[PDB]
Amino acid sequence: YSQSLADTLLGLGYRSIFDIAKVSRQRFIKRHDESLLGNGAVIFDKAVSMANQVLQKYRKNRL
Amino acid sequence: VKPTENIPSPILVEDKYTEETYSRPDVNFKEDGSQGNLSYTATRVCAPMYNHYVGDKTKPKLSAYITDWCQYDARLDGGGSKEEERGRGFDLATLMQNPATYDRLIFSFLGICGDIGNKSKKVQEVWDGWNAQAPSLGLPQIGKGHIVPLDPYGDLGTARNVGLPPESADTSIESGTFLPYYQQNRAAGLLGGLRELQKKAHAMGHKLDLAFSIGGWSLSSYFSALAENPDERRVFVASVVDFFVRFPMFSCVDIDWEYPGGGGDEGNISSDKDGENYVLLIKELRSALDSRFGYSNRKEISIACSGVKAKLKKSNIDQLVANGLDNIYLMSYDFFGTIWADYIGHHTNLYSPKDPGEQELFDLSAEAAIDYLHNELGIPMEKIHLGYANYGRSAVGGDLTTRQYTKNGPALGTMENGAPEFFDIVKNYMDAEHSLSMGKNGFVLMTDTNADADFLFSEAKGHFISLDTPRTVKQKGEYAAKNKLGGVFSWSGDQDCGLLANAAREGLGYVADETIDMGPLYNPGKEIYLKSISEIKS
Repeated sequence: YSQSLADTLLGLGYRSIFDIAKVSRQRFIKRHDESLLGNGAVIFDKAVSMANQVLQKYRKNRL
Repeated sequence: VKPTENIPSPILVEDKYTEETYSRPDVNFKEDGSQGNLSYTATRVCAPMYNHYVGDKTKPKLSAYITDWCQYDARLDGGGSKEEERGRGFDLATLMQNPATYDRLIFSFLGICGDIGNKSKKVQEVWDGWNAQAPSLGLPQIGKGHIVPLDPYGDLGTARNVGLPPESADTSIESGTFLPYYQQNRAAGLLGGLRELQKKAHAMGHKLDLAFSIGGWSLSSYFSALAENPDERRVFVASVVDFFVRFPMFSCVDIDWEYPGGGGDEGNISSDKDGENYVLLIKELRSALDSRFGYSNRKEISIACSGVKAKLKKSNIDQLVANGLDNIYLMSYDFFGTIWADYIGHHTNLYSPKDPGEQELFDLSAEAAIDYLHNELGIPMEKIHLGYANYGRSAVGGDLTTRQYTKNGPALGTMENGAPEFFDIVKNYMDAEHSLSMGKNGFVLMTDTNADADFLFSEAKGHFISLDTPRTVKQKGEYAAKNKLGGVFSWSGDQDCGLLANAAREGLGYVADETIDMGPLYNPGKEIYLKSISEIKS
């Protein structure tokens, strides 16, 4: 089923999961219908973790 | 267009349907023309597709109406994809990836309790549904004059082709158990896809305006009960308040009574006095809606005017202007139709040949109405909006020097006893490819030296098709811009894969520094002397 999100979440809603670094939970929760919100309340437990997952990939290089 | 060339696209999307649809058991489409009263070619196989432009809104607003069945046919069935119903390739996806395509949409429709004009039986079985499930839920039963939903399963139960994920499908919404779904918080089907679009348009940038229709040509019976007497008005106005309480997303509601004189089918009802009772009905509603919903976010009200000079008098705008009316919709079309005129003719046009022939609907034009409306009724052009069809009108046995017609011949179109669309016309009869406006496979393309409109014709028994073109639409938009209109509106928005809708943005002057281009395909057709009937009597 997951590609039904990636067609339109990535089609218009957000450019990428990295741009979810904008949000606060109530801002994010407001925007979504039952077909997202009924399969979306878990997202910020790993997606805000994604929003700090690139962090040292361009600084661990300090040597 | 001094000696200049252009080049075609190698494909026109070419998805599933049409290439197999050609063989289907009542698709009687001769590329030479026919009396074949049915044919079913899908929209997505002659498709040029849409293009982005700078959308600066200081122009006449480009808008569209919508109807809920693609394979449209009298006495509808369950299911789809199999002749009785089909989507015609109209998935909402082509608008979901182009949310900026229209400046307004106009939805349709609601029934009314006791209104045999919409339907006496099946809609009133949905009303029997309300008046059985509601008291079981402790909710109120509703009396005559209240609004009612048309098809709860088809409206809110279905999920395919409305741009929803498959699991959104909700099968319980039959006539005995549906009222709990009847608010925006439970929006599904197309009523989900519209609400979804309003958010997505704003999420990428700019908003969308959303009106809805009640009534029409066979659908204007109980308006003569409703308007005439307060005891029907109260239940109705309370039901409009209850609708905007249930569904705040809509911006506007319009009655489509045909007509304040007589107008429509014999199922419709009108007294002479209903042309005044309608002014009371709308002022009472305007007052109740102003009371409930204030002014900073109030819901708009507009009218459907006749394009016929006698009937724009009966429409009584010069009283409504003083009682409260936002916009005036010039539906100046159906000036021809396949069966009911004694001679071949044209659905409308910009410029009459000189005179309305035998004082008929034919040989009229859009030039005639505004000259009276702006001056003898005094109307601002910024209230006036110009309506147009997105299809052709066929006839048979035609001759161009005498306009005589085979008196009861139901000439070819799409669907079933209905009009041919332009995509199936370019697929078979007409050049959109090779630097001249002309016919192909044995059709010809004509231009009347009297009115300057175009039409297709054929040299068998005499197949004829009145139709619009990229040329005339490129002109109508530049005309409408100079003629100061509040807007222009399509009918119905499911009927163009981008052939004339590109030409509308290009006609109104939306731009960017393309899927296809048409310069040497804006030249005219064969300059025929298609006489008015007065010029055939002379």
